[PDB]
Amino acid sequence: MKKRLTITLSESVLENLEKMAREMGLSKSAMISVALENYKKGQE
Amino acid sequence: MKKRLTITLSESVLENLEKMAREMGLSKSAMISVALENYKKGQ
Amino acid sequence: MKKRLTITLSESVLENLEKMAREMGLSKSAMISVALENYKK
Amino acid sequence: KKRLTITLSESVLENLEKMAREMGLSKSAMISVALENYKKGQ
Amino acid sequence: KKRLTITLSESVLENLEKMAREMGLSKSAMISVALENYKKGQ
Amino acid sequence: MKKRLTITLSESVLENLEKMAREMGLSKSAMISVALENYKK
Amino acid sequence: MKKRLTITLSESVLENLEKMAREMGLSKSAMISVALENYKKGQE
Amino acid sequence: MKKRLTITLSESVLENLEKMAREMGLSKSAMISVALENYKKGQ
Amino acid sequence: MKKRLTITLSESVLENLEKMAREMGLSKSAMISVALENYKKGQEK
Amino acid sequence: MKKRLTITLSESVLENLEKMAREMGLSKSAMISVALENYKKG
Amino acid sequence: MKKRLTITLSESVLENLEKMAREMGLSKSAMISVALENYKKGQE
Amino acid sequence: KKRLTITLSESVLENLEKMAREMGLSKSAMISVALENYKKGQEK
Amino acid sequence: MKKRLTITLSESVLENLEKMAREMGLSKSAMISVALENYKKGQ
Amino acid sequence: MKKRLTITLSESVLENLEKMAREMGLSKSAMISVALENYKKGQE
Amino acid sequence: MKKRLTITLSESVLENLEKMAREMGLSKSAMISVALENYKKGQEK
Amino acid sequence: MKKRLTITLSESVLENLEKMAREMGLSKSAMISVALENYKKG
Amino acid sequence: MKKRLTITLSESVLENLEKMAREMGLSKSAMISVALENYKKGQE
Amino acid sequence: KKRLTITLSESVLENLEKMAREMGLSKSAMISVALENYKKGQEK
Amino acid sequence: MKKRLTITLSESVLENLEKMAREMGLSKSAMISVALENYKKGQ
Amino acid sequence: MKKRLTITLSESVLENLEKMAREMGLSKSAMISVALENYKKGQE
DNA sequence: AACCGTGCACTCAATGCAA
DNA sequence: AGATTGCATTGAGTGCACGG
DNA sequence: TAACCGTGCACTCAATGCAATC
DNA sequence: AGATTGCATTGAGTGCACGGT
DNA sequence: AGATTGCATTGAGTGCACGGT
DNA sequence: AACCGTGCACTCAATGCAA
DNA sequence: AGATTGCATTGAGTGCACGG
DNA sequence: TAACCGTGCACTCAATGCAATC
DNA sequence: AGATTGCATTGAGTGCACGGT
DNA sequence: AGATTGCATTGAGTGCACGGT
Repeated sequence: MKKRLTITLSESVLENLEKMAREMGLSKSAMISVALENYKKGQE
Repeated sequence: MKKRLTITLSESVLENLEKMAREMGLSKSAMISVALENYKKGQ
Repeated sequence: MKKRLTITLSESVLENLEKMAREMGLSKSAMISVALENYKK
Repeated sequence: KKRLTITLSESVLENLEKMAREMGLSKSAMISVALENYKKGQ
Repeated sequence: KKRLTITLSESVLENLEKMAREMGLSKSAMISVALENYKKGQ
Repeated sequence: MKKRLTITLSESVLENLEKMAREMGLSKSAMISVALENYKK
Repeated sequence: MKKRLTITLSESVLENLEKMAREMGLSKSAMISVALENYKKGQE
Repeated sequence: MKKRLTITLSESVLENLEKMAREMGLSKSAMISVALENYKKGQ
Repeated sequence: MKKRLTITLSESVLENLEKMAREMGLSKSAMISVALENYKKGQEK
Repeated sequence: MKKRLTITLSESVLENLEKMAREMGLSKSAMISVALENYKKG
Repeated sequence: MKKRLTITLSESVLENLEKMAREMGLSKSAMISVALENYKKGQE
Repeated sequence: KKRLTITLSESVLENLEKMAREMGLSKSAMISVALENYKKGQEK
Repeated sequence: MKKRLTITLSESVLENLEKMAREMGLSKSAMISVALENYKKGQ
Repeated sequence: MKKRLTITLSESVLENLEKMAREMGLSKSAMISVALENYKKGQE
Repeated sequence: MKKRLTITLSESVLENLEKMAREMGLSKSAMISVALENYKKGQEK
Repeated sequence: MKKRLTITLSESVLENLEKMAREMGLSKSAMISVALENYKKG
Repeated sequence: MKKRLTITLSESVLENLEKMAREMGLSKSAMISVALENYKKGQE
Repeated sequence: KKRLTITLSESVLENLEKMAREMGLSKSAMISVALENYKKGQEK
Repeated sequence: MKKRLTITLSESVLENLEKMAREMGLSKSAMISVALENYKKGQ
Repeated sequence: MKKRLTITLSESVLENLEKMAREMGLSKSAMISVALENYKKGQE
């Protein structure tokens, strides 16, 4: 299914994330997943 | 700062993350951070 | 541009909503948006 | 009957009013429907 | 918004209120839905 | 016993209704009844 | 599909039909179809 | 009285009617009338 | 076409006929036809 | 009393009547009277 | 199985027969059977 | 003393023979009897 | 066997017999057979 | 002067006649007259 | 485990490093790791 | 000036670094400086 | 393909070489190639 | 007059030979030249 | 061929040569080859 | 008393030397002194 | 097409007569 | 002294099967 | 025999097809 | 869109009464 | 017998109940 | 694991000398 | 009266390949 | 040579797993 | 139902400075 | 920047806009 994990981010990055999530209407977890997916997509 | 937080991900994503991080010699957190900054640049 | 609007839902639905959104890591607005788009079949 | 205010992309919104109008439903109803219905898909 | 009054067997009626209640819809809405939906079956 | 009730429908729907009933040789009440029963799937 | 036809009934029968239809929420045509179907069903 | 009126039926029903009437040596109208009275008796 | 024939009935019968047909909204001929079908079918197979 | 009347029957029923009458040894009029009486009690 | 036979009757009886048959809408043969049958039921 | 021919159900016939034999009468007589009796019954 | 035998009767009776026999369309012999069987049945 | 007549009967009937005659102490002729008288009186 | 090593950098470089890492919210080591991967991959296949 | 600093690298990257350095005939520190500079302009 | 060769340098030059290599973080071999290459670009 | 051995890209090597041949110098000399020039360039 | 030949120079010049050659780590011969090629290139 | 020295050059270089010497009307020795002088003055 | 009306034929029932 | 029977006559009781 | 039955003369109204309007 | 009805046709439903059997 | 509506209330959506067909 | 440092070996470049 | 050359000496310029 | 590099001693804080509450 | 966070662990990220080449 | 709500209106369903997180 799906699991959980704990991380650490620079206040700046957290801030920005918090920002991006809020604006895209996503949870922090979501946003991250999206970024991840998108990041990888653009890697191969 | 250096803030902490906990997230929830799809095994798939998680595993891929695990993979990407391992490959680039980065921690999960770092890999996330890159992705993020990266994502933001290029939106 | 992004328009705002006020609506009313049965406590029942609201909750559901609240729940679905929570699970899919979506905001209530997003959740609705999604359901809407999806719903057009 | 709980109230709440949301935000939608004009595109979505218009589509909504459209759908609602066609099915002769209020926007709130239309939503309630879509929501309950989505509950049955993915 | 046209108005009209109808007649239903208690069984049907109750079922209705039920359905409406569950889907958080007015009876009129519930009906509108069923009607539009039926339009898509037989 | 047979209960009565008053409702409101968009001119659009009403007409449709009126039409469907007419075609199936049903009264507006019957038509609804039908759609209702049927609709519970 | 379905066709049309013209008939003649005794005022009494018409009356009653009109009555039965009204009460069952059917058109005269419907009612008749029902009666027919039902009648036949109970014939074989 | 002896009132007239026009109805609409499904080819199937119609044809069956045609059949039932023909069999019982009755006109469509009559066959209808029977059916009706019959139906009413037994509801 | 439609075959015709003439018969005789006890007033009693006749009257009943008149009545039965009247009630079911059928002609005497029809009424007779039904009765007959009905009769046979009830002594059918 | 005992009156007379003229009717019309479809060849099919007529013949059938003819048969029936002949088999039970009755007149067509009698045959019909029977049928009618019987029908009545049916 | 239906069988046949020839008999003799006194004009009077024959006549009466013809008469009763006529009135009751029966064949002479039928009339006789009725009579016979009814006669039989006679006892017991 | 007129003659005539009739048709009867084997059953009927059968019983006729029976009755006749029993009463020591001819079938013709037997019948006559039946008829006469039948008739007598339809009076005051 | 249809045995035969001869008897004697009161003119009165004979006549009556002739009468009844003629009325019921039976031979004197049969008329008699009838009466006899008849008389017997009632013991 | 008290008329004679010759007849024919079924052995059975005859038989029974002689029976009833013997038992009643009546001649065959008498027995018959009785029965006839009796038969008649009834009928009336 | 995680291998360690020490290096030397022109203040210029160093500073930029400090900056780049700071901005992307990564450690100097990470920053370096990325740069390297990035570098190679861009001179990859 | 020109300062020093201690870092940590995953065997995989390290070895890779080692290779790269050797191939281009540079020191690991140089190799890294290059990579960094390059990265910057990327 | 990478090839090898042995050369001779004046202590002075050798030293300087060693020095420039050191400062620029290059191998002597690399340093030389740079030099060579750069030297070449020299004309035109 | 110290000696030492190096490694060069065939390309580099190749051009070295070329330049040397052209300038009538040994590869060692050639290089010396290059180095010295390289250096001179990194001054005031 | 690495042809050989003998020349005569100003003590002054010779010394300078010795100098430059020693500075650039080249043989007098090579030093000379350099200068020559060099002089030529500028026509 | 105006020093002598013996050297070696690549046929090509020599060749060109004789060339330039001939054209400039200078002895090989002279030509060389010129080039050297020239080379130096430049460098400075 | 399924019964009925009747003439051709035959044998026994239905009675008158008398030793 | 009616009743049993053989001798004699012909009408009753039915089959059969062609026409209606 | 006298009483039913079979039909041809005679007439209305039922039994339906059509189709412009609602 | 089925349902109402007037226009139009002819066959169904019976009365009646001379011949027939 | 249900359907159609104007009066009326409160959270378009329904209850009520006098006329209609 | 891919370059570098050097001793064993060889031939020609790099010069001094002088007829 | 520098310059061409043969005669002589040994350090420059490189290969090769075992150890680091 | 003199200048870099490789590491072991030493310490903080990042990088995550857990899980009672919201 | 994921998201917040305090409790708890240890490995990641660097400073520093003696030997080495 | 969006979300949460009390004020306000009219045909529960929405618009508005001052505070919150």
